[PDB]
Amino acid sequence: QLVEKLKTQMLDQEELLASTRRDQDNMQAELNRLQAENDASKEEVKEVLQALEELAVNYDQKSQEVEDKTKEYELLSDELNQKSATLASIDAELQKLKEMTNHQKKRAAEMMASLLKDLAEIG
Amino acid sequence: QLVEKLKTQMLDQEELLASTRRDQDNMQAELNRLQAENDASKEEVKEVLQALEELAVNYDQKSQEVEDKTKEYELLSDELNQKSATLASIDAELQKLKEMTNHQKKRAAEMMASLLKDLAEIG
Repeated sequence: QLVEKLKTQMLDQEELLASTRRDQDNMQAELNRLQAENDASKEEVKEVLQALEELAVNYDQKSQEVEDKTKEYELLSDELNQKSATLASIDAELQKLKEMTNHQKKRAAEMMASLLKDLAEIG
Repeated sequence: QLVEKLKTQMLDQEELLASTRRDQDNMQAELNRLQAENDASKEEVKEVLQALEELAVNYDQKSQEVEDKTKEYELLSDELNQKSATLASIDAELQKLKEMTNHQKKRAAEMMASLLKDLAEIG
């Protein structure tokens, strides 16, 4: 009669120990999930850092290329501006050539007329 | 009889003047094609220069962003490395808790046995 009361007091004290042992392995269960996420987050971050240091050299190489291309065209612009000076002078060269070919036929009209005038006097 | 010889001498002298006038307008024809290409090449180049100066500010803004992101992660890496210090200590915290719950039931086995021993002596 007294025994079944005492036996149950151990049994409650028995499942109590079973509970904390279930906890301390459930608590460690998620602790090795956190320890997994943490060491998984380092591998991600260590790659992002490795990628950015690979981007830092990338954009630096390309910025040098811009300053190299801007120098190439700043030379070209100053050249084509010097082309306009040449071409405009070849225009002035050609307007003065037209002035020479018009005087050549103007002189040709005189020779025709001054002959054409002298013939009319003969008559 | 002599007239048709003289008349042809002017006619050759006439088409000769017609030729150079055709040339001096054909020569100026391509000269205003070159003057077109040249002033068309300036508008292209002036845009390339305007584009590169817009690329120079572009890559400079982005390179600053890399150094800003590398600083953000260099802070994060040093934080997650400090997370491993905490989590590993919580592991050591939990192994010492298991040491406390095992001693609790080891002490519980003694009380059962030392009672179980005293009962056998009664008999």
